[PDB]
Amino acid sequence: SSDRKAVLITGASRGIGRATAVLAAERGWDVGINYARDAAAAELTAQAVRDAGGRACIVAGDVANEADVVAMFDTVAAAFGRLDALVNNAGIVAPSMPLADMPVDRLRRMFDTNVLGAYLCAREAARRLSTDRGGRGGAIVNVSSIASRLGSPNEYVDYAGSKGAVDSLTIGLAKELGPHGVRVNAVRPGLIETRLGAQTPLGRAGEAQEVAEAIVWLLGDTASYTTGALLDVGGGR
Amino acid sequence: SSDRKAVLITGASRGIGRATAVLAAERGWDVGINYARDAAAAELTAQAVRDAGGRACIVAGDVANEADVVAMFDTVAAAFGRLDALVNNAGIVAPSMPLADMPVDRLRRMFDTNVLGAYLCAREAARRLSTDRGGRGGAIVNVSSIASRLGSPNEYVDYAGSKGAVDSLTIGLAKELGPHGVRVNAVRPGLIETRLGAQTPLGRAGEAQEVAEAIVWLLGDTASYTTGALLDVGGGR
Amino acid sequence: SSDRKAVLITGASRGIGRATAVLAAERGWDVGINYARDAAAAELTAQAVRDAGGRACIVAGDVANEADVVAMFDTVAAAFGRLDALVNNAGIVAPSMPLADMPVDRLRRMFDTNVLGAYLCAREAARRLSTDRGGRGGAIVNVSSIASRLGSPNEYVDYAGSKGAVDSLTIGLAKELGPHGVRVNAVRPGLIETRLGAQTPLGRAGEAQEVAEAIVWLLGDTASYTTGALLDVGGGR
Amino acid sequence: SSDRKAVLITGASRGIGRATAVLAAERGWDVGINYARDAAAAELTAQAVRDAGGRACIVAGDVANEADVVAMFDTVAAAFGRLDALVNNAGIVAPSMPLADMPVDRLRRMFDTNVLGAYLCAREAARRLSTDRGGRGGAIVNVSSIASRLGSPNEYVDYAGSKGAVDSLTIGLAKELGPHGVRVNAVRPGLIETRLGAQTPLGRAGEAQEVAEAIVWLLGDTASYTTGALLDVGGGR
Repeated sequence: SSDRKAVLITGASRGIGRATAVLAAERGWDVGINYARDAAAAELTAQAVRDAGGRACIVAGDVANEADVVAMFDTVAAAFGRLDALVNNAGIVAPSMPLADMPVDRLRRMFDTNVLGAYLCAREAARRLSTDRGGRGGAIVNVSSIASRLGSPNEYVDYAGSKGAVDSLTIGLAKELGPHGVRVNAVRPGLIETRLGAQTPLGRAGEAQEVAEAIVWLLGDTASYTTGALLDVGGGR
Repeated sequence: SSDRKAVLITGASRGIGRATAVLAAERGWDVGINYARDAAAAELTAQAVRDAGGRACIVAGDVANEADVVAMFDTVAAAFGRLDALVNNAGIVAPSMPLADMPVDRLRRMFDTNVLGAYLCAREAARRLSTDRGGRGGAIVNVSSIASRLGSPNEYVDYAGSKGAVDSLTIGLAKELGPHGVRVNAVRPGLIETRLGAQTPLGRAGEAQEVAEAIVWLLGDTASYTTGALLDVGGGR
Repeated sequence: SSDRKAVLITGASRGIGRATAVLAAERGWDVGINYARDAAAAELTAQAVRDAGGRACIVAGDVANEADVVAMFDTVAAAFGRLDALVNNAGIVAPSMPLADMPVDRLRRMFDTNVLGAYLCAREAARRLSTDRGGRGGAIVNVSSIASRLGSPNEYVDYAGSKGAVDSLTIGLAKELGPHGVRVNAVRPGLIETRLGAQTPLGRAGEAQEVAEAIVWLLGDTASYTTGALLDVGGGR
Repeated sequence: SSDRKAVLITGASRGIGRATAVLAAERGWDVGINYARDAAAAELTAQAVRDAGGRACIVAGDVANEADVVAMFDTVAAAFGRLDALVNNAGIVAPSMPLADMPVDRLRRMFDTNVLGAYLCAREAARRLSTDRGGRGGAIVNVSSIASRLGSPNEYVDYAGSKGAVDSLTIGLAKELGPHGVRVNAVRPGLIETRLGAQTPLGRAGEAQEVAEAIVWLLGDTASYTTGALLDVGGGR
């Protein structure tokens, strides 16, 4: 017996993912903490979840790999006996450069992680949360970026495109899953601390917590008529 | 002495405005309740604010009239000894028709209320909340509509344009006021109860409360890196 | 007898309006040249239309004034015996400043010209071009601005809002008038010559002619499935 | 010796690609016609190019395969002795269904073709057209879809995302390549003939030619200040 809802967060070992995990716990959720390689960081996130009063379940996996994604969801469901939500947050680290200089391996990693991975995880949430497929309803939040509308020229135009895909996914899947009890929204963070931040209207980089607040709001019941939204959290940029 | 912040809400006698007033009170705010003509409804909103634990100040005025707007803000400041926020919500009621059939008096009322009025109130908030003009910082939320992106053809294409102006105001003023301690966001409600609602992905019209939740979130401190956002609350449409 | 189509252009005495008039003439149109005060400049535009092979009809009027707008359209129809199109281009000149400093008279002029005026002219085109109201079909192009998405903070946030209204008008009216043989699109020019221009990706301000090209394309038959579009002409900004 | 510019069009064997090839030829271009499998259809497009007065070069290749993309560009350059433009148009055919039912192989094909392929081809155009990398400048047009903003729920939400990526690519790459003499734009076609078309404001599906007109305009010199644009060609939807 537990009246806490369960959220699976991808890329939850650091940054926005970690803050979201901890905040969701403070707000009454149990949390599946997915990570790719940094298991020690994931365990620190889990301890922070537990300290905040939540159950935590750590789960390794490549979001681009179908078998890993099915196992991730299966694992969280095993642990908590339920699944109520997904936060799509996994990303990659890549160097700043123009498209012309980017090698194909980097492009593939960017799209496989940010596009295919977000689709596979959203697909699994669709299968498991939709009321027409046996689920109890729920919410998905996709983490996008202001890069989707700004383009990250000379830096990460591939990342920019990947988040454009996430924005479009959000709009379409919200429509698709609305009749089946599942809301789908996105946050579009700007510059978030881990000197451009200083050039934004609020005059600073954002804190991961500040993005987490937006995520956890969109996951909760007070957001009940909010689906298909794209919520910029970028300091006015 | 009061640690409650003060928000002036325009068109607060009914609907989204009323729900926002009541919810803001439940969440620790005192509320200036502006109305155009329906004083009895405004007084009912005030009683609901007071019942929720807030101070309420009722204030009549045409948002399109500069003298009324200055008096509205002056009045709330008198009552509470402070101003922390504005919700731009005042609107008009107009019949459904194509642009070709709309009389000029209706067009003028639509734009004077939804465009000029929103600008005059935002201007006053800018004068009074900005840290560079003696204020303590704060937040503005503009109530827009999904009509800004859908166009309300054969119904209210003038209303649609007015909310397009509000979306653009939001973006620009967020940038303009960010360095001066003031966040500016908008909610874009869809169909909100006072049979199209049934054709939205969530399969129903929204409740005013559901929009109020989004407004009050954007007004509060957990939205601290969120400015310039346009937050759809339209059930997936 | 004339196989040339007729376009009424508002604010056609200078800049984008003038270039559009001249280019439309080069491309086979006759042109109504509306102006507010600068009759000498309008006459120079007319001579350029005539030199390019078109008939020209000069017509004074405030687009914000219903009687002037009805007379403008009546006049062009008298001159050419037909009306096929409208370019909504009239604007105002205003100084750069934050909203907080703008006087109410400036705000009113901005909105009356850019919002009410665009609606009254679009309304008249709707009445006269729509096939269900006796017209032969046609096209409307609204001149908006990239300011609608950028916000012109600390400069012209009122102008920004006005063009946000124009973008929304475009979307809605396109839907509304599609079944009645009338396409409606907008161009969103960036910095256009009459040192920010130097900071755009193409590294310069645009020429009025360059915007005129986009306008005249959207007016012509090769744009036959293009309606509701918002066409940025801003050098990548 | 030839004063005709050269454009490489991906997926040029049928539909929008074919119409663009033929129209570009009518308007003074030589054309590289890329195809994946349907060589007979590509040859028919080539004959239509030649009949219109252009040189044609047919070139097989998977846009998702780096070696094929480099060979495609190398081949066109060999044939014509120059490269001036790219139209990114290659796509896949997939059945209509909700995301939950889509198999992973279909998702991969969609993204590899519409996202990775568009990036690899755009990357090659960046390498070859940019003035800072030895090229003579030029233009890229990406073929997107109104699906990027509508989401294609219950049909092709993966395709929708892929075109969201293309829209973001367009914005970013326009900024990135503006200083190096290359414009980058997108067309977003709606329903285009190869009963939803009947429900659009213009009351019909569009013709491939109608999209080709928009593409060829964006490729030409009269579009000289137009870059980063997203040009809807969807009948008002």
